Amino acid sequence: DSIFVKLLKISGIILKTGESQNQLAVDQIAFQKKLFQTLRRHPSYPKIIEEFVSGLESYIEDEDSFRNCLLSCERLQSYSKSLIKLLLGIDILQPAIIKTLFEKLPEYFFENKNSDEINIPRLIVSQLKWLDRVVDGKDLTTKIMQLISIAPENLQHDIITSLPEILGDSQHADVGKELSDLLIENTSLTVPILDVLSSLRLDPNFLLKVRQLVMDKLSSIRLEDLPVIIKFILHSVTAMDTLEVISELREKLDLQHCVSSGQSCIILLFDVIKSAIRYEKTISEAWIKAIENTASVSEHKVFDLVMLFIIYSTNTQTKKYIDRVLRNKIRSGCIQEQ
Amino acid sequence: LLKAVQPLLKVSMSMRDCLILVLRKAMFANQLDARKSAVAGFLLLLKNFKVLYNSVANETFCLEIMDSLRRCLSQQADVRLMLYEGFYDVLRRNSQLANSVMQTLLSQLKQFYEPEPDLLPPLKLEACILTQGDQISLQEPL
Amino acid sequence: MQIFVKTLTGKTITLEVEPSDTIENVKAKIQDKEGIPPDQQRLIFAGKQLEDGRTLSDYNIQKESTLHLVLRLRGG
Repeated sequence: DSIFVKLLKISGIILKTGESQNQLAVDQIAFQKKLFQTLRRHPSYPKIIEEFVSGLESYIEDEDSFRNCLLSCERLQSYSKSLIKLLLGIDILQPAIIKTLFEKLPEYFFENKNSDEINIPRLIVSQLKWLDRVVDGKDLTTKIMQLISIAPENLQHDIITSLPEILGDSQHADVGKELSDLLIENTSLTVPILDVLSSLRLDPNFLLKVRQLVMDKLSSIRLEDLPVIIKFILHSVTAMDTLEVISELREKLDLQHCVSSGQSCIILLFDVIKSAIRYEKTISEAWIKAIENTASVSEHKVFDLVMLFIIYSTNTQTKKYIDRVLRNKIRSGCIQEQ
Repeated sequence: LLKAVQPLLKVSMSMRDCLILVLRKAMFANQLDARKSAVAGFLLLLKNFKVLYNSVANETFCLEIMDSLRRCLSQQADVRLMLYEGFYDVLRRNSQLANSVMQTLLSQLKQFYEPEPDLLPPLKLEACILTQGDQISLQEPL
Repeated sequence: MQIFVKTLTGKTITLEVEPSDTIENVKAKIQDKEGIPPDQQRLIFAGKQLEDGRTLSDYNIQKESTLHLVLRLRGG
């Protein structure tokens, strides 16, 4: 009866009641291009999109029909993306869809995991992930940051952890600053912001600043946080700041005050360090050359044995250098039985 | 390595849908090599994965990848330039993508072409320069 | 009974499973309630990676235990 449901029927998707996954008569690309060219050929072309989103928003006021609109489409010719996700690929509908999608989300902050234990905020933010085009950067940026501001803790944690796949290249460093605005606000939200700043695109000066803000407070960190922190530290090293950050890291790391979750998180930390030394020689070679430069003091610790075994196992071209360093270290009265 | 592998991907299907997943998740990386590795993989899959298995299972499948390639044209200059140099070989080895590929270029032209006569610079060169924080970069090598 | 699964980024979810349940049942439940595919999951308990075919009884998993989830690729 509405223009929305009728144009969905013409474009080749059947809109059902709300209890099972919605069918799809044609291919996703064919449906998208047909809906696009049918909105193009209709008169009052800049104004029909308002009637479209009005019909959509009046349809999705029911929770079950909206939940079916968030779920995977049934493919006759067998699973595909959601109808919101398919409409999100079309550029003329996209900003109004983002507006209405960000509009009604604070209604669902407290009615979480209702019937079949799906998080409707998590579903509506997974409608945003792996977008091919973002038509407007700055409006989506301010909307997502105000959503992170107003949301309760665990839901906004999901919004943070999903930020690298959402945002386009024109809006990294802006969210580079504003995430650091949230970083000084709470100590409970250090680690997803640190993983996001490890995974976004940032300029190295800001990365140096936030690395210093991590590195001053390294002793106030329980072991659970220690992988995603140290990964961030081994992917913020410059070509000139190698030995300094490696020496500071090898000084500050205890691995004893933290010591069933502990052993598992230790294995995760050493996985992280293997991944960091695998493909960047500038950290492995500087770690080996930062061990023999602490041959003076006989008080070096358990870490410098395990790390020599790790770099000896992982990297093959540094085997002879590790062998020579171990021989010249053991002949110096250093590493022994104890 | 992806030139070598692909006789697996003509045979296999699970490995093909593993690769596309890797490449699509690789486009959203931060390290520089990952973007250009993803475009190299996408262009190879466009290139040798049909002439035009079932043909109906290819003409949509490249039209999936092609939509993913409209991410890369939004990204930085080197990732664009690999597409601009690759599309000619894609058209040569895969003819029926032509009606899509030219459209992918033509809309890409329309952000920089001012199609009104008697305005004397016919190209928008002030949008092909990215300036922020006194860092000046070329993007979209027109 | 109730166990916990902790991600790398520190998000904890609660899983209602029995020791008769296999590991791929836990992976399918994580896929149902978090959206992460079961091919991308990699579970760690007591510094041991949990294999696919075994059960919760094979690795001494009792209630209120914490597994660790590592993704094979980033953000899924």
